[PDB]
Parts: sequence; C-alpha cells; structure tokens
Amino acid sequence: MVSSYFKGILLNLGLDEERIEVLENKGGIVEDEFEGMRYLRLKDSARSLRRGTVVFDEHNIILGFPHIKRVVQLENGIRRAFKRKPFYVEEKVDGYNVRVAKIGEKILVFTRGGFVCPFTTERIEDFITLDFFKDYPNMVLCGEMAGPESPYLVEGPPYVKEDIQFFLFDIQEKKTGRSLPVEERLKLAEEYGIPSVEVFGLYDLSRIDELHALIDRLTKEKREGIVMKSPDMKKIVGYVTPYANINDIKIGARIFFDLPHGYFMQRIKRLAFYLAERKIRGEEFDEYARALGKVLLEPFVESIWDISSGDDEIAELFTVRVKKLETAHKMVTHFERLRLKIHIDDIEVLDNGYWRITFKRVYPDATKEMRELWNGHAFVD
Amino acid sequence: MVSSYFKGILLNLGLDEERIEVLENKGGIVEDEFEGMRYLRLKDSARSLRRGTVVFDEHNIILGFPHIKRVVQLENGIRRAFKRKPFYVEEKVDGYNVRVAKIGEKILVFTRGGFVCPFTTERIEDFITLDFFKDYPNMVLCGEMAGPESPYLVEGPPYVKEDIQFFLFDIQEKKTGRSLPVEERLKLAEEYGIPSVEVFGLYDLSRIDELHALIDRLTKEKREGIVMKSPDMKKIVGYVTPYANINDIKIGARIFFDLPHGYFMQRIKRLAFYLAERKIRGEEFDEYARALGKVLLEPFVESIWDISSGDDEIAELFTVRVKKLETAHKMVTHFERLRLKIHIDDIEVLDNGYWRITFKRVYPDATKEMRELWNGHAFV
Ligand SMILES: [Mg+2]
Ligand SMILES: [Mg+2]
Ligand SMILES: [Mg+2]
Ligand SMILES: [Mg+2]
Repeated sequence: MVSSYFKGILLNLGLDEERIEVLENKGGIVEDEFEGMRYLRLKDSARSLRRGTVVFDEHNIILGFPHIKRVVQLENGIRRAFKRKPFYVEEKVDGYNVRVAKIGEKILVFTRGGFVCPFTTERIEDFITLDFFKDYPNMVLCGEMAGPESPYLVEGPPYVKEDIQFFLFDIQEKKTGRSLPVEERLKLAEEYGIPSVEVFGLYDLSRIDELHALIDRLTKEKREGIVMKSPDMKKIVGYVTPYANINDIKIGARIFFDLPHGYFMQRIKRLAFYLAERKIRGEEFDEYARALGKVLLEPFVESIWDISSGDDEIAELFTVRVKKLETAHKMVTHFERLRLKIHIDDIEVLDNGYWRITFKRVYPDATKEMRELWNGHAFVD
Repeated sequence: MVSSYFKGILLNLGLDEERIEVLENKGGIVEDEFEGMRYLRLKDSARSLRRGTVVFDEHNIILGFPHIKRVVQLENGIRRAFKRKPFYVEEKVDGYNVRVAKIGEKILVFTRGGFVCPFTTERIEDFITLDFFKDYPNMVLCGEMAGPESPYLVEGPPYVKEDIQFFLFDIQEKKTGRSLPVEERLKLAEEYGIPSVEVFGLYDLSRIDELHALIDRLTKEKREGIVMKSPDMKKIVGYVTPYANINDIKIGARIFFDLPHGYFMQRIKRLAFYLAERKIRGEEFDEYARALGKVLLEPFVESIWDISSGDDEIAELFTVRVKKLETAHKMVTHFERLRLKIHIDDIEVLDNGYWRITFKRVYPDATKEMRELWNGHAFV
C-alpha cells in the first residue's frame, strides 16, 4: 500500500516496523501526489508524527500542526498555564490553517489534514514573497488564510474587505516541528514582509482587566478572540469571544444535523462560563440569552421552511478568486476527495483579470434527516 | 452466573444456546432477587425479549416495554402513522414507567430496567386496588407514576398537588406482552377503579386543528403532551409540548455534563420543528427564543457560581412519602444499585403517619468537569 521508500523514512523517524504495518493496514498512512510529486500523508497520529504530517523525503518532513488547547475561564486559565509570567497575546483569526514550505523547486501549501491545497498553492505568491525560502529553505511558514472569499469558511475577520489574506502565526522547522521564539518569528516576518496576525502585546495575569477589555473590544468588532503564547512558544492557549461562539452556532444551525459531535454544546458551554466569569446579569444577560436562542432556532427554522417548500438541498454559497479558470476545476476535484459535495454555481471575470468562482456546497444527509422529520417520520430519539 | 433453570426458560422462549452464552458473558442477562424471589432480568434486549423483561418462571414472564416512537411534526406524523383512520389521544404524563403484576402471592412493581422498585411496591395499594389481579392474574398493569414527590423525577403533572399517583396507559398479557385494545382497557380501568391517563377522545387527521388547540392548551397548563394509539394498540406515536422540551432543558442545564447523548439537541430540534409547523413568528417566536436561551444558560451559570464559591457538589433534592422508615433505607440501597449517588438528607413524620423522606442526589462527575473548567483547565 505504501512503498518501502517511505517505510524506510518512517523507521528512521523512530517508528517501529510493527506500528508501520498497523498504520498501513488501518490506512493511518497513505500515499498521495501533487503535480507528480509523491508524498506520504499521516491521516492518523503516530509517535512524534502528528496527524497532518507529510513526508516527501528524508529531509522534506512537514510536521502536522498541534491541536491548540482552549480555556473557557480566562483569568484562571491564565494562572494555570502561565502563573504570573509574561506571555504574548495574538489575535485568533477565524480562517483555515496552512503550512507553507519549499519542496524541491516548488512552494507547496498544506491544509490541516496534510493535503496540498490547489487554491492556496496557486495563489500563495499573492500573499507572501518567496525570499524567505531562499534564505530559510528548511523552515515552514504557519498561518491562517482568512477573508470573505474563502474556499473553506463562510465567515472571516471584518477588516478583510475582499478576497483572502494570509496571517502568519508560527514558523516551524522541518522534521522537528520546532517553533521559533515569538520575537525571532516577528523579526523574520518584518524582515521579509510576511503578513502577521496582530500581536496586541506582552501581558501577564496582573493585567487580567486589560485582557477582559480586549476581549470586549474584539467581541464588538466581531473578531474570534486571542491566542496566548509564552515567549519560547512552549505553552500556548486560546480563548474565543462570545461573538465567535454565537456566530459559530448561527452558521451551523442552518444545517444542524450531521455536524461534529458536541459542536453546539461546546459553544453553549463557552458562553455560560464567560457569563459566569464576568458576572453578567440582568438586561445584559437577557440579551445573551435571547441571542443564543435566536441563532439556535432562526437559521434552523428557516432551513425547515426551505426543505418543506421544495426538493432543494440545504446549501452554502461561497466565492473565491483564482488566477486561471482551470484552478476552479482542480478545486472541485479536491473538494470531492475531501468528501464535500461542491460544484461551480457561478463564474465572473473581475476587472483585474481574476476569476471570481462561486461554489455551492450541498448537505444531502442533513437535508434527508430534516425532510424526513418534517414529513412525519417517527423515531425513538 | 445464571442457572440452567433460567437458561432452559430462555431456550424455550426461542433463544439459542450461543446467544444465551454471549448474553451471560456480556451481562445482558443477570439474576436478581426480591424478598426471596429469584428472577432473570434482561439488561439488554434479545430477539422477542426486550430490555426490562423479567423471568421468574415459565409462566411469570413480564415483557419489557417497547420504546415509544415520537413525531416532531404533528400533522405529517399523524398522516404517516394513521393516514385518515381514527386514533385515541391520551395525555402523555411526565413520570416514570412501571409494570404491576401478581407473581405468586405477591404484587411486584417493576421499573423500565426490570428492577423491582422497593418504593412503588411498598405503596402500590395506595394507588390501586388488587381486585383486578384476583380476576386477571395473567395480566400486567402498565402505567406512569407521576407527582411532585417522586423518587426518580424532579418534575411532574401540575394537577397532582402532593405525593405521587399511578396513571394506567396499557394492560399487557404475560409472556406475549400483547396489549389489550383501548376500549377494553378503559372498560377494565373503570370496572376496577384503576386510575387512568386522561383520554381526550377519538381524533383523526381531519381534526388536526383541534389537536393543535389541544397542544396549545396542554403547553399553557405545563403538561407534557399526547400519545396517539390506534384502537387495536398496534400503532402508537407520541408528541411532546414545547413546554416539556423547554422544562426538560431547564432541569438538565443545572448538570449539563455527563447527560445522555443529544439530550439538549433533541429538545432544541423538537422546538424548531414546532415553530416551523405552526408558522410562529414575530413576538411569539421571540418569546420562545428567549425562553430557550434562558433555560440553557441560567441554570448552567448558577451551578458554575455554586461550584466556584464552595467545595459542594451539584445536587438535586427530592422528597417521597413512605409508610415505614426501613423503606427509605431500602431505597438508598436500590439507588446505589442504579449507580445513583443518593443519601437521606432530611426526614419528617407527617400528620397522617407517613414519613416524608428528603433524598439528595449528587453528581460528582459533572461537578468535577464543571469545576475543572472554572479553574482554568485547558482542553482541545
Ligand atoms: Mg479556527
Ligand atoms: Mg467562528
Ligand atoms: Mg417520560
Ligand atoms: Mg419532562
């Protein structure tokens, strides 16, 4: 299933032949290819190789990105993670994760799962310069692709008025995955003009009230929240605004069914702990309770009306800008590999020569469950 | 270990020796005993033997109750289930399920899981007369125990002002589990004075607007909803009020963690389909949106404040009335068998000689998760 060439590299990475066989049989490791370049993708985690790790050769190993842990109680979350020591506070940008690296003569962009994204790879030079990889060919640029025209999200930061942007939040070494310290990363980002997430500054537990005021500002500005990082990047914790949790529910409630397990429950929990920590009461509490009920029910009810009055499926419409028409068809093929039911709904050439592609994603399973329930199907749950 | 005696009975009931072996090893069948009477309880379902079935001998087989299917869209649910044929509409009473049968010379009361309830068995003669079992010893009375003083619930019907009551909703035959037709069941209930669920009457799809008006009344009266049954009892479907769905969320939100999967999503789903079917909009919709947000967050936030300001566990307090003090201690032992962390919090003798027992149930797992999150524990 996977070649002895790749298996040899895994053994060098300290992975035992027995586990290598188990991963091969279970499909935890799979061979893939982009523009003729063969690589191994880790669908599942294995020892020092996190999920999303990709292996092109002995040197070109791009470690998967670590899962960032979140706190729901900010003050006590800071104390447990950092005590009273300083930490950097960066904006948590609502987009999708990418790792950018130079493999051979090519600049490849990998999504969380380890797939080469045809959209972001085609357009990476619109967001960053390749000078960095001339001097640091063994380093991986880690950032968030976010904007109103995204292939993977229907929301984004408010200050991005069109298209999509790259926001660097880490620089990691190949093979080791070692993250550069924050100061060194920011120095490199400035030196090479790599766009960065906003760094609000250096904080500590003693400034918790300023951090609460920051969260309140970000909430009013419709931004997702913050990621707190020790200067050596060894301790990282995220915290999301009530807006992020509420808007997340609103977007998901249009589909409701067949979403990741606990999707809505997790956001309700984060709202409750925010209301408790900040001791929100009275009318301000009622606004949050009304807002929560609205985003849970209104999009859900509207979709029920949609599936009741016609045979159309629940859908999301989103647009991206590509340089070449052929890239849009590459994206459709890629969406299918990701098991996403997406087709091209509309096309228009922009005044700058770019193609604005409007994709339509449908949700047949959620549509089927919703329509069955509307038509009186009886269930024990 | 289950005896060859019970294995033999299961064998005649059509279970293969292999399946019996898997059930014994996995624990799907387990031996139990009440006041010296040994029986087999089906912790898991097996072919024609549903979960909660109990087997005392070849004849005294009390079949587990079928899971009742619900509809979330009333009009289309009726059409799919009954088309335009008539069906009885009974009140769905919010309590706990019991099966009452005569085994030997004893009247035993079994809960859904197949346990003999020491509480309900002690007081069964307070709720029903035993004349029925003199004439129909092979029949099983199926009903709901509901009231403000319940061992298993903290909510109940509004018209029960104290203690607890039995509400008959089925009469089933031993071994076969066959349900008597609705008319025959109601005739027996009147004949023997067995208290019954309220039967609102015979309806059909053409009277959907009257049924909607019924739901609106039941909701305003804080009642759970309806169960629709074909006259031959072969087709049964339940439909729950928006009040019941909202109040269920309110009760669960105090604990939030470690509850049955989808508990809150199912109730939100039922609310949304009610708002869609009834075309509710404007202020009426906003009232429901506000109520949903309130019952999700207010009890949750209040419990967070509880676990933040002290080392106490999330708890529920509930009361029952028993005849003898020893029954309260039997209930504690039974509660532990059910893996429920309950102890006696308060006792008081009532003017009628009954003991009012106040039980306290704590939720250590939910308390630990809630407090950890409050104290800044970080998770993916
Ligand atoms: Mg994100
Ligand atoms: Mg979001
Ligand atoms: Mg019930
Ligand atoms: Mg209830």
